[PDB]
Amino acid sequence: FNKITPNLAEFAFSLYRQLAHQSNSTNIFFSPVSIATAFAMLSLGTKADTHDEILEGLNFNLTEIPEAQIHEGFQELLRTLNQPDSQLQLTTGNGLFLSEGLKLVDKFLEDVKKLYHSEAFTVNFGDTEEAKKQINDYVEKGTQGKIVDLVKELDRDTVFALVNYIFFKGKWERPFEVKDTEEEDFHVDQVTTVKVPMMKRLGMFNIQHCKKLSSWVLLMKYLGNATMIFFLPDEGKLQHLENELTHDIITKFLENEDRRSASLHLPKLSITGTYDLKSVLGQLGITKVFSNGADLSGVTEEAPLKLSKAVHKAVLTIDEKGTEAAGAMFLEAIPMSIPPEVKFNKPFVFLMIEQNTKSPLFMGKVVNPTQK
Repeated sequence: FNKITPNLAEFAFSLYRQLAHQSNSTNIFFSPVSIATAFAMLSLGTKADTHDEILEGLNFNLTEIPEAQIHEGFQELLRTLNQPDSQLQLTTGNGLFLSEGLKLVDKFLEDVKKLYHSEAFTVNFGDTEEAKKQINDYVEKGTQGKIVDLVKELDRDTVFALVNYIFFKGKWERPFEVKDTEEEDFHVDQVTTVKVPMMKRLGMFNIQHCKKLSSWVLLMKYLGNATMIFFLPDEGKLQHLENELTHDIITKFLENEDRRSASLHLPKLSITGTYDLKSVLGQLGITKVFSNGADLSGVTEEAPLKLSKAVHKAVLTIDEKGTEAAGAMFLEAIPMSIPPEVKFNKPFVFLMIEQNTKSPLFMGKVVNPTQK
Protein backbone atom coordinates (compact mmCIF):
# COMPACT_ATOMS: atom_id res chain seq x y z
CA PHE A 1 0.00 0.00 0.00
CA ASN A 2 1.04 3.63 -0.61
CA LYS A 3 3.73 2.62 -3.08
CA ILE A 4 4.52 6.13 -4.40
CA THR A 5 4.57 7.92 -1.03
CA PRO A 6 8.37 7.59 -0.53
CA ASN A 7 8.87 9.08 -4.01
CA LEU A 8 6.54 12.01 -3.34
CA ALA A 9 8.32 12.61 -0.04
CA GLU A 10 11.71 12.73 -1.79
CA PHE A 11 10.21 15.04 -4.43
CA ALA A 12 8.96 17.36 -1.68
CA PHE A 13 12.43 17.55 -0.10
CA SER A 14 14.22 17.89 -3.47
CA LEU A 15 11.97 20.78 -4.47
CA TYR A 16 12.03 22.34 -0.99
CA ARG A 17 15.83 22.27 -0.81
CA GLN A 18 16.16 23.86 -4.24
CA LEU A 19 13.84 26.75 -3.34
CA ALA A 20 15.53 27.18 0.06
CA HIS A 21 18.90 27.51 -1.67
CA GLN A 22 17.86 30.09 -4.27
CA SER A 23 16.49 32.48 -1.62
CA ASN A 24 17.02 32.16 2.13
CA SER A 25 15.09 35.24 3.35
CA THR A 26 11.57 34.58 2.03
CA ASN A 27 8.67 32.31 2.94
CA ILE A 28 8.34 29.04 0.97
CA PHE A 29 5.01 27.31 0.38
CA PHE A 30 4.06 24.75 -2.26
CA SER A 31 2.20 21.48 -2.80
CA PRO A 32 4.43 18.50 -3.69
CA VAL A 33 1.33 16.43 -4.43
CA SER A 34 -0.44 18.84 -6.77
CA ILE A 35 2.72 19.58 -8.79
CA ALA A 36 3.65 15.90 -9.04
CA THR A 37 0.10 14.90 -10.02
CA ALA A 38 0.01 17.52 -12.78
CA PHE A 39 3.27 16.36 -14.31
CA ALA A 40 2.53 12.66 -13.94
CA MET A 41 -0.68 13.45 -15.82
CA LEU A 42 1.22 15.42 -18.48
CA SER A 43 3.63 12.52 -18.93
CA LEU A 44 0.76 10.47 -20.38
CA GLY A 45 1.06 12.68 -23.49
CA THR A 46 4.85 12.40 -23.80
CA LYS A 47 7.23 9.70 -24.99
CA ALA A 48 10.87 8.58 -24.78
CA ASP A 49 13.38 10.95 -23.13
CA THR A 50 10.78 13.70 -22.65
CA HIS A 51 8.62 11.24 -20.71
CA ASP A 52 11.44 9.66 -18.72
CA GLU A 53 12.80 13.06 -17.64
CA ILE A 54 9.42 14.01 -16.17
CA LEU A 55 9.01 10.92 -14.02
CA GLU A 56 12.68 10.87 -12.99
CA GLY A 57 12.37 14.54 -12.00
CA LEU A 58 9.49 13.52 -9.70
CA ASN A 59 11.94 11.10 -8.01
CA PHE A 60 10.71 7.88 -9.63
CA ASN A 61 13.50 5.43 -10.53
CA LEU A 62 12.08 3.93 -13.71
CA THR A 63 14.45 0.97 -13.52
CA GLU A 64 12.69 -0.05 -10.26
CA ILE A 65 9.02 1.04 -10.23
CA PRO A 66 6.70 0.08 -13.12
CA GLU A 67 4.84 2.99 -14.66
CA ALA A 68 1.46 1.35 -14.02
CA GLN A 69 2.18 1.51 -10.28
CA ILE A 70 3.02 5.21 -10.59
CA HIS A 71 -0.30 6.20 -12.17
CA GLU A 72 -2.23 3.83 -9.91
CA GLY A 73 -0.69 5.55 -6.89
CA PHE A 74 -1.65 8.99 -8.19
CA GLN A 75 -5.20 7.88 -8.98
CA GLU A 76 -5.65 6.38 -5.51
CA LEU A 77 -4.36 9.60 -3.94
CA LEU A 78 -6.83 11.62 -6.03
CA ARG A 79 -9.62 9.32 -4.82
CA THR A 80 -8.94 10.32 -1.21
CA LEU A 81 -8.67 14.07 -1.86
CA ASN A 82 -11.60 14.56 -4.22
CA GLN A 83 -14.08 12.60 -2.10
CA PRO A 84 -17.65 13.70 -1.28
CA ASP A 85 -17.78 13.77 2.53
CA SER A 86 -14.40 15.41 3.17
CA GLN A 87 -14.09 17.88 6.05
CA LEU A 88 -10.63 18.85 4.75
CA GLN A 89 -11.79 21.73 2.51
CA LEU A 90 -8.96 21.03 0.08
CA THR A 91 -9.53 22.07 -3.52
CA THR A 92 -6.97 21.58 -6.25
CA GLY A 93 -7.22 21.96 -9.99
CA ASN A 94 -5.07 21.65 -13.07
CA GLY A 95 -5.90 23.35 -16.36
CA LEU A 96 -4.33 22.51 -19.71
CA PHE A 97 -4.77 25.20 -22.36
CA LEU A 98 -3.95 24.13 -25.90
CA SER A 99 -4.03 26.08 -29.15
CA GLU A 100 -7.36 25.54 -30.90
CA GLY A 101 -5.54 24.94 -34.19
CA LEU A 102 -4.00 21.68 -32.96
CA LYS A 103 -5.50 18.29 -33.76
CA LEU A 104 -5.59 16.64 -30.34
CA VAL A 105 -5.31 12.93 -29.59
CA ASP A 106 -8.57 11.72 -28.05
CA LYS A 107 -6.76 9.19 -25.85
CA PHE A 108 -4.88 11.96 -24.03
CA LEU A 109 -7.99 14.09 -23.46
CA GLU A 110 -9.77 10.99 -22.16
CA ASP A 111 -6.91 10.07 -19.81
CA VAL A 112 -6.74 13.63 -18.42
CA LYS A 113 -10.47 13.80 -17.66
CA LYS A 114 -11.14 10.18 -16.73
CA LEU A 115 -7.95 9.05 -14.99
CA TYR A 116 -6.75 12.35 -13.49
CA HIS A 117 -10.12 14.15 -13.23
CA SER A 118 -8.52 17.25 -14.72
CA GLU A 119 -9.54 19.83 -17.32
CA ALA A 120 -8.30 20.64 -20.81
CA PHE A 121 -9.38 23.59 -22.92
CA THR A 122 -8.80 24.94 -26.40
CA VAL A 123 -7.87 28.62 -26.64
CA ASN A 124 -6.93 31.09 -29.36
CA PHE A 125 -3.34 31.94 -28.51
CA GLY A 126 -3.33 34.32 -31.47
CA ASP A 127 -4.83 36.78 -28.96
CA THR A 128 -2.29 36.68 -26.14
CA GLU A 129 -4.17 39.02 -23.82
CA GLU A 130 -7.49 37.21 -24.17
CA ALA A 131 -5.90 33.78 -23.73
CA LYS A 132 -4.34 35.00 -20.48
CA LYS A 133 -7.67 36.42 -19.33
CA GLN A 134 -9.37 33.10 -20.07
CA ILE A 135 -6.69 31.18 -18.14
CA ASN A 136 -6.91 33.56 -15.18
CA ASP A 137 -10.72 33.54 -15.26
CA TYR A 138 -10.61 29.74 -15.06
CA VAL A 139 -8.42 29.81 -11.94
CA GLU A 140 -10.41 32.59 -10.29
CA LYS A 141 -13.70 30.75 -10.83
CA GLY A 142 -12.13 27.50 -9.63
CA THR A 143 -11.02 29.19 -6.40
CA GLN A 144 -14.20 31.29 -5.86
CA GLY A 145 -12.16 34.45 -6.26
CA LYS A 146 -9.20 33.50 -4.07
CA ILE A 147 -6.51 33.36 -6.80
CA VAL A 148 -6.71 36.29 -9.22
CA ASP A 149 -4.56 37.29 -12.21
CA LEU A 150 -2.37 34.22 -11.74
CA VAL A 151 -0.63 34.39 -15.13
CA LYS A 152 0.99 37.77 -15.74
CA GLU A 153 2.59 37.22 -19.17
CA LEU A 154 2.47 34.84 -22.13
CA ASP A 155 5.05 34.74 -24.88
CA ARG A 156 3.57 35.32 -28.32
CA ASP A 157 4.67 31.83 -29.43
CA THR A 158 2.70 30.06 -26.68
CA VAL A 159 0.65 27.10 -27.86
CA PHE A 160 0.36 25.10 -24.59
CA ALA A 161 0.07 26.36 -21.00
CA LEU A 162 -0.45 24.57 -17.69
CA VAL A 163 -1.83 26.11 -14.50
CA ASN A 164 -1.90 24.21 -11.21
CA TYR A 165 -3.63 25.65 -8.14
CA ILE A 166 -4.46 24.48 -4.65
CA PHE A 167 -6.05 26.20 -1.66
CA PHE A 168 -6.59 24.88 1.84
CA LYS A 169 -8.64 26.06 4.80
CA GLY A 170 -8.49 23.69 7.75
CA LYS A 171 -10.33 23.03 10.99
CA TRP A 172 -8.16 21.76 13.81
CA GLU A 173 -9.58 18.70 15.53
CA ARG A 174 -8.42 20.28 18.81
CA PRO A 175 -8.96 24.01 18.21
CA PHE A 176 -7.62 27.20 19.72
CA GLU A 177 -9.93 29.74 21.36
CA VAL A 178 -10.19 33.02 19.46
CA LYS A 179 -10.25 34.99 22.73
CA ASP A 180 -6.68 33.81 23.46
CA THR A 181 -5.13 35.16 20.25
CA GLU A 182 -2.96 38.20 21.02
CA GLU A 183 -0.12 40.13 19.43
CA GLU A 184 3.29 38.67 20.28
CA ASP A 185 6.87 39.04 19.11
CA PHE A 186 8.15 37.00 16.18
CA HIS A 187 11.96 36.80 16.08
CA VAL A 188 12.81 37.27 12.41
CA ASP A 189 16.46 37.04 13.48
CA GLN A 190 18.35 36.79 16.76
CA VAL A 191 18.23 40.54 17.48
CA THR A 192 15.00 41.63 15.75
CA THR A 193 11.27 41.17 16.43
CA VAL A 194 8.03 42.06 14.65
CA LYS A 195 4.54 41.87 16.18
CA VAL A 196 2.19 39.17 14.83
CA PRO A 197 -1.14 37.67 15.87
CA MET A 198 -0.32 34.59 17.96
CA MET A 199 -2.75 31.84 18.88
CA LYS A 200 -2.18 29.94 22.10
CA ARG A 201 -3.61 27.02 24.01
CA LEU A 202 -2.74 24.72 26.89
CA GLY A 203 -3.31 21.18 25.73
CA MET A 204 -2.10 17.62 25.40
CA PHE A 205 -0.08 17.45 22.19
CA ASN A 206 1.74 15.02 19.95
CA ILE A 207 4.95 16.94 20.59
CA GLN A 208 8.55 16.03 21.25
CA HIS A 209 11.99 17.51 21.20
CA CYS A 210 13.95 15.57 18.61
CA LYS A 211 17.72 15.37 19.08
CA LYS A 212 18.34 14.23 15.50
CA LEU A 213 16.67 17.34 14.04
CA SER A 214 17.64 19.68 16.90
CA SER A 215 14.01 20.76 16.77
CA TRP A 216 10.69 20.63 18.51
CA VAL A 217 8.31 18.51 16.41
CA LEU A 218 4.56 19.13 16.74
CA LEU A 219 1.81 17.11 15.02
CA MET A 220 -1.70 18.55 14.93
CA LYS A 221 -4.62 16.79 13.30
CA TYR A 222 -7.22 18.46 11.14
CA LEU A 223 -10.85 17.53 10.88
CA GLY A 224 -10.82 15.31 7.83
CA ASN A 225 -7.88 13.30 6.59
CA ALA A 226 -4.69 15.23 7.29
CA THR A 227 -2.10 16.22 9.90
CA MET A 228 0.17 19.27 9.97
CA ILE A 229 3.71 18.69 11.19
CA PHE A 230 5.51 21.77 12.52
CA PHE A 231 9.29 21.82 13.05
CA LEU A 232 10.82 24.46 15.37
CA PRO A 233 14.64 24.45 15.12
CA ASP A 234 16.82 25.11 18.14
CA GLU A 235 18.87 28.31 18.09
CA GLY A 236 20.99 28.42 14.95
CA LYS A 237 19.75 25.02 13.76
CA LEU A 238 17.35 25.88 10.93
CA GLN A 239 19.80 24.75 8.24
CA HIS A 240 20.56 21.57 10.20
CA LEU A 241 16.84 20.75 10.39
CA GLU A 242 16.38 21.28 6.65
CA ASN A 243 19.36 19.02 5.89
CA GLU A 244 18.37 16.15 8.20
CA LEU A 245 14.71 15.71 7.17
CA THR A 246 14.01 12.28 5.71
CA HIS A 247 10.90 10.26 4.95
CA ASP A 248 11.62 7.61 7.59
CA ILE A 249 12.02 10.25 10.30
CA ILE A 250 8.59 11.60 9.33
CA THR A 251 7.06 8.12 9.41
CA LYS A 252 8.33 7.58 12.97
CA PHE A 253 6.67 10.84 14.05
CA LEU A 254 3.32 9.87 12.52
CA GLU A 255 3.37 6.61 14.49
CA ASN A 256 3.82 8.33 17.88
CA GLU A 257 0.86 7.85 20.24
CA ASP A 258 2.36 9.56 23.29
CA ARG A 259 0.86 12.89 24.33
CA ARG A 260 2.27 15.46 26.74
CA SER A 261 1.17 18.83 28.02
CA ALA A 262 2.48 22.02 26.47
CA SER A 263 1.65 25.71 26.34
CA LEU A 264 1.64 26.17 22.57
CA HIS A 265 2.00 29.53 20.83
CA LEU A 266 1.37 29.33 17.07
CA PRO A 267 0.96 32.25 14.65
CA LYS A 268 -2.15 32.86 12.67
CA LEU A 269 -1.15 32.76 9.07
CA SER A 270 -2.18 33.63 5.54
CA ILE A 271 0.48 32.26 3.20
CA THR A 272 0.75 31.86 -0.55
CA GLY A 273 3.46 30.60 -2.86
CA THR A 274 3.70 31.16 -6.63
CA TYR A 275 6.30 29.40 -8.77
CA ASP A 276 7.33 29.23 -12.42
CA LEU A 277 7.51 25.46 -12.85
CA LYS A 278 9.56 25.71 -16.05
CA SER A 279 12.35 27.35 -14.06
CA VAL A 280 11.98 25.33 -10.86
CA LEU A 281 11.44 21.91 -12.41
CA GLY A 282 14.15 22.62 -14.97
CA GLN A 283 16.62 22.67 -12.07
CA LEU A 284 15.35 19.21 -11.05
CA GLY A 285 16.04 17.86 -14.55
CA ILE A 286 12.68 18.37 -16.29
CA THR A 287 13.72 20.33 -19.39
CA LYS A 288 12.81 18.64 -22.69
CA VAL A 289 9.03 19.03 -22.34
CA PHE A 290 9.60 22.81 -22.13
CA SER A 291 11.87 22.83 -25.21
CA ASN A 292 11.37 22.82 -28.95
CA GLY A 293 12.55 19.22 -29.00
CA ALA A 294 9.71 18.04 -26.77
CA ASP A 295 8.13 14.69 -27.61
CA LEU A 296 4.47 15.49 -26.92
CA SER A 297 3.21 13.16 -29.65
CA GLY A 298 0.65 11.66 -27.26
CA VAL A 299 -1.03 15.08 -27.19
CA THR A 300 -0.83 15.91 -30.90
CA GLU A 301 0.61 13.65 -33.60
CA GLU A 302 1.19 15.90 -36.61
CA ALA A 303 2.40 19.24 -35.31
CA PRO A 304 5.34 20.16 -33.06
CA LEU A 305 4.40 21.08 -29.50
CA LYS A 306 6.12 22.22 -26.32
CA LEU A 307 4.90 23.37 -22.91
CA SER A 308 5.53 27.12 -22.94
CA LYS A 309 4.07 28.09 -19.55
CA ALA A 310 3.63 26.19 -16.29
CA VAL A 311 2.57 27.94 -13.07
CA HIS A 312 1.87 26.69 -9.55
CA LYS A 313 0.09 28.69 -6.86
CA ALA A 314 -0.67 27.38 -3.38
CA VAL A 315 -2.74 29.22 -0.75
CA LEU A 316 -3.22 28.28 2.90
CA THR A 317 -4.71 29.74 6.06
CA ILE A 318 -3.89 28.82 9.65
CA ASP A 319 -6.44 30.02 12.20
CA GLU A 320 -8.00 29.02 15.52
CA LYS A 321 -11.03 26.92 14.65
CA GLY A 322 -12.17 27.39 11.06
CA THR A 323 -15.91 27.32 11.79
CA GLU A 324 -18.60 28.98 13.88
CA ALA A 325 -20.16 25.55 14.48
CA ALA A 326 -19.42 23.64 17.67
CA GLY A 327 -17.83 20.28 16.95
CA ALA A 328 -17.16 17.41 19.30
CA MET A 329 -16.01 19.14 22.49
CA PHE A 330 -12.79 17.20 23.04
CA LEU A 331 -11.76 17.56 26.70
CA GLU A 332 -8.04 17.00 27.38
CA ALA A 333 -6.78 16.03 30.85
CA ILE A 334 -3.88 18.31 31.82
CA PRO A 335 -1.51 17.13 34.58
CA MET A 336 -0.48 19.23 37.59
CA SER A 337 3.05 19.88 36.35
CA ILE A 338 4.80 22.68 34.50
CA PRO A 339 4.07 22.44 30.76
CA PRO A 340 6.91 23.39 28.42
CA GLU A 341 6.35 26.66 26.60
CA VAL A 342 6.65 25.90 22.87
CA LYS A 343 6.52 29.13 20.86
CA PHE A 344 6.53 29.16 17.05
CA ASN A 345 7.93 32.68 17.21
CA LYS A 346 10.98 32.27 14.97
CA PRO A 347 11.49 30.77 11.50
CA PHE A 348 10.01 27.30 11.26
CA VAL A 349 9.25 24.57 8.73
CA PHE A 350 6.02 22.67 8.18
CA LEU A 351 4.69 19.70 6.25
CA MET A 352 1.10 18.57 5.79
CA ILE A 353 0.47 14.83 5.47
CA GLU A 354 -2.61 13.09 4.10
CA GLN A 355 -3.74 10.55 6.67
CA ASN A 356 -4.57 7.60 4.41
CA THR A 357 -1.63 7.75 1.99
CA LYS A 358 0.85 9.67 4.20
CA SER A 359 1.52 11.79 1.10
CA PRO A 360 2.99 15.31 1.43
CA LEU A 361 0.15 17.67 0.57
CA PHE A 362 2.10 20.85 1.41
CA MET A 363 5.55 21.88 2.53
CA GLY A 364 6.77 25.29 3.56
CA LYS A 365 8.88 27.57 5.69
CA VAL A 366 7.73 30.68 7.55
CA VAL A 367 10.53 33.24 7.99
CA ASN A 368 8.05 36.04 8.85
CA PRO A 369 4.28 35.41 9.21
CA THR A 370 3.37 38.89 7.95
CA GLN A 371 5.76 38.86 5.00
CA LYS A 372 2.82 39.37 2.63
